[PDB]
Amino acid sequence: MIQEQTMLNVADNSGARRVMCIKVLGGSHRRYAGVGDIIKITIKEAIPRGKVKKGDVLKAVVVRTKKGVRRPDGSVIRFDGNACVLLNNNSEQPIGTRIFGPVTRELRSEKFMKIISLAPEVL
Amino acid sequence: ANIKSAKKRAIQSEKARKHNASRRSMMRTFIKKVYAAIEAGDKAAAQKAFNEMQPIVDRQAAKGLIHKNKAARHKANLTAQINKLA
Amino acid sequence: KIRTLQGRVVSDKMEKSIVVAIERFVKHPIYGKFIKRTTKLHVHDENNECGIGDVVEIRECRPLSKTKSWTLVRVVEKAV
Amino acid sequence: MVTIRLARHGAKKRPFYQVVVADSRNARNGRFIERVGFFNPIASEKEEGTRLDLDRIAHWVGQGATISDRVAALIKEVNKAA
RNA sequence: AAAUUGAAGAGUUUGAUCAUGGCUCAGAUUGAACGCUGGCGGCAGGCCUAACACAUGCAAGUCGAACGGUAACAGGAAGAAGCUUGCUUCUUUGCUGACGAGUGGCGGACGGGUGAGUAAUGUCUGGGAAACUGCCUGAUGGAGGGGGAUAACUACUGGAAACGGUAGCUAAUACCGCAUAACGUCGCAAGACCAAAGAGGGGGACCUUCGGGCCUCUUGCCAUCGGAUGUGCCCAGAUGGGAUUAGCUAGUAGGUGGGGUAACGGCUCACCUAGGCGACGAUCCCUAGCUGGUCUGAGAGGAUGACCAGCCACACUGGAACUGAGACACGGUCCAGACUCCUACGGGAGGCAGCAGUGGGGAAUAUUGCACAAUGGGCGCAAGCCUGAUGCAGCCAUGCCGCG
RNA sequence: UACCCGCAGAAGAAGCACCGGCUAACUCCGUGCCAGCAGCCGCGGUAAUACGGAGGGUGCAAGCGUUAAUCGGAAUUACUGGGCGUAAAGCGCACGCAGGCGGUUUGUUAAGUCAGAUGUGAAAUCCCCGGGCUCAACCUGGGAACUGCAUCUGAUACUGG
Ligand SMILES: [Mg+2]
Ligand SMILES: [Mg+2]
Ligand SMILES: [Mg+2]
Ligand SMILES: [Mg+2]
Ligand SMILES: [Mg+2]
Ligand SMILES: [Mg+2]
Ligand SMILES: [Mg+2]
Ligand SMILES: [Mg+2]
Ligand SMILES: [Mg+2]
Ligand SMILES: [Mg+2]
Ligand SMILES: [Mg+2]
Ligand SMILES: [Mg+2]
Ligand SMILES: [Mg+2]
Ligand SMILES: [Mg+2]
Ligand SMILES: [Mg+2]
Ligand SMILES: [Mg+2]
Ligand SMILES: [Mg+2]
Ligand SMILES: [Mg+2]
Ligand SMILES: [Mg+2]
Ligand SMILES: [Mg+2]
Ligand SMILES: [Mg+2]
Ligand SMILES: [Mg+2]
Ligand SMILES: [Mg+2]
Ligand SMILES: [Mg+2]
Ligand SMILES: [Mg+2]
Ligand SMILES: [Mg+2]
Ligand SMILES: [Mg+2]
Ligand SMILES: [Mg+2]
Ligand SMILES: [Mg+2]
Ligand SMILES: [Mg+2]
Ligand SMILES: [Mg+2]
Ligand SMILES: [Mg+2]
Ligand SMILES: [Mg+2]
Ligand SMILES: [Mg+2]
Repeated sequence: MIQEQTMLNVADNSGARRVMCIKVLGGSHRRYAGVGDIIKITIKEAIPRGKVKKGDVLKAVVVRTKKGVRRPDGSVIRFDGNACVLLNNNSEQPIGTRIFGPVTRELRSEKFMKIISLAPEVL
Repeated sequence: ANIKSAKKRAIQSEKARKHNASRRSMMRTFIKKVYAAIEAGDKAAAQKAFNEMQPIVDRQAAKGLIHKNKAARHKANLTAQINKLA
Repeated sequence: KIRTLQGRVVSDKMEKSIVVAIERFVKHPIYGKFIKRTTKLHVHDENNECGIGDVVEIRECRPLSKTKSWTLVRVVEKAV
Repeated sequence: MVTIRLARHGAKKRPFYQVVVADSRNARNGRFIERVGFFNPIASEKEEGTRLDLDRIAHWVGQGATISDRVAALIKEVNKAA
């Protein structure tokens, strides 16, 4: 349950470390993004020699949130923080080449198959 | 491991490791019993414990788990101290 | 076969140890002048019989501490 | 262990061997303990070609040094020559 | 007999001069490049840059004479037949020449690569004393009598793969008691205590349970004291620069005692003393593997550390120990990091600074070759197998020398 | 394979830089402070041996030039082996700790210094005399050298105690 100004950690080796959500994509007046949703981000901290830089403006898919995901029998899976994976602005495909921490099967899209394969763990 | 024998060596060294560990843990136990008697001031318990310990620090030396010199110091050291008290 | 050094006691403070300075003249490798050089050795003095300023005869032995590989042989001259 | 063998010097197509006593693990042309003969397989044989300090070879054997197949041959050959 | 018995100057300030002083040239040298040109050969050299990243092959195996063994192929065999009656194909059985997979032994600590780190648990010279040391070697004795397991395999079962789960079952030079036990370890001594393993080759009376006994020799196993080689440790001197770095230090310096190592040691811990280092350059900062030697110079020096050889250090990065005589392991293990590959999505796998080769960087540096024939290494009684060590071949005028 | 014999025919095998002084090698034409050269000086505005072409010549030769790079010449970091009045260089002056140096005699010591002996200073490399590849490079025997270090024993003039 991510909105504008929200800060997210980063679940890849893109070099970003902290990003801010500056837009929830996918509809007029849309309020929140959750696991599986794409956001627009600015990069607030990045490592020295990575694929991206501080102040760069791009997209990312949310892959872990504190609000969690509901499953069909009523269950909940919650994470201790909010993380995302950086995506090319145009192709919306991953910038990084590795993924860190657990992800959820909600990502099983044509689009995010690469993220679940790379993920250490899939919940 | 990549090479055929390298694989085999890792397997053998693990077996040996669990063998040695077992015998080594046993040995230190019997050494520790002697130091514990000494620290309670009993000649007999400590001599008795030294007599049980002797043959096994000796044997583990013969078996390469430790060198001869280590076995000797243990016997020398404990013998020194137990005599110094009773 | 008794290899040995002679020097004077610059410090006698330590318990059973002493610092000895061995001084010698050496030809300068490039400019030929003869220069004083000093070698300080931590030496063993069981019984602490060596006083500062004493001139003492020392010998090399096994390690006695992190920095002591020498022990006292005997005092030569004392209390100048 | 310690072995007596040929370290191959000389040039390409013109082998020349230096007989040496050495720790068998060191490389063939590497660290040795003592040089003890030489062997020219390309000697004109009009004059010399094979020279062995048999006294020091034996001394080293007496202390357990082993001996190459090729040095073991040279020694039997040189013992035959004189 | 001989073996450092060797040393040059020119142009350029001035109208001209002498002095001062820099710049410049003649010389040797090079792991070179580029431009033009280019016939052959012998010997040598060949990523100096990114310790940048690496597809693919290959670079560490071997022993059936330790062991249960057969699945391959090779014969052999009572007995099935090819039968055209000595030629034979298959059903069988390890009977044996061998041998996949497995246990076991020895080697994977050598050989080969690199110079990142390190101004010192480094190197060089010269000395010390407290130690271990596979294979090889001399000496003297052992090698007795037992026991419980297990891989392979069999049955059932999970995986896409990697690789597993159950219960069976079995061998040994795997593993453990027990005995034996000193010129061994502990101990003043009296005493106390410690090991092991078989496997082959051939054979005369003699004979059985036809396995062998027994006879004999080879070989391996155990103990102890030596030799040889290897390694660990300690001290002194030397081994770069900087003060636009002057103070540094609590395991710090020493002492006692316990622990610890193969061994001396603040190696470690407790307690005690308050020391220890430093202008003869400590501390901090920059740089760097050291040497034999190499180039230059008459020399003294200056510069330098490819190729060869010695020592050290490293093995994707940081950390760790396990096995072992030896490693904190170059093609081993574990954790963490960076990165890459496989996947049926659940999970797996790897580390060229070995030899070729690729991308990248660069002014610039080679073939994904042949062979174990020779020398040398590993295993084996041997035969032999393995060996990108090595021997060779290919490429380049890169250099030296020879010839056209 | 090395090497030896035979066959064919001069047949298939010459380029690079330079020529003003330093520096071996000179003329013409073109250009005209342009285009250009240039290690240093310095060439180019109408005779340019200096630019560019040509002929001629010099030096090298399967190479030749240019660039890079170390040492040399450079006595230009001067230990061997230099300087500071006017050329770069005496601190504006004095006191003074550390340090360097220290008059003269005797005795002593024996660290410096000197002598001898012994061990070590790996091999290769360098050098000398030989040997082997048709020669040479290359390979190789023996020597000499490693001018250094260390221990012991002496010498005692000089320096130090
Ligand atoms: Mg103790
Ligand atoms: Mg003039
Ligand atoms: Mg060309
Ligand atoms: Mg070649
Ligand atoms: Mg290479
Ligand atoms: Mg087999
Ligand atoms: Mg055994
Ligand atoms: Mg027993
Ligand atoms: Mg037995
Ligand atoms: Mg102690
Ligand atoms: Mg470096
Ligand atoms: Mg090499
Ligand atoms: Mg090379
Ligand atoms: Mg080397
Ligand atoms: Mg490591
Ligand atoms: Mg061990
Ligand atoms: Mg190492
Ligand atoms: Mg590798
Ligand atoms: Mg390029
Ligand atoms: Mg002229
Ligand atoms: Mg010109
Ligand atoms: Mg003209
Ligand atoms: Mg130059
Ligand atoms: Mg000079
Ligand atoms: Mg001058
Ligand atoms: Mg005047
Ligand atoms: Mg002046
Ligand atoms: Mg003045
Ligand atoms: Mg006298
Ligand atoms: Mg000749
Ligand atoms: Mg020679
Ligand atoms: Mg010689
Ligand atoms: Mg030499
Ligand atoms: Mg005097």
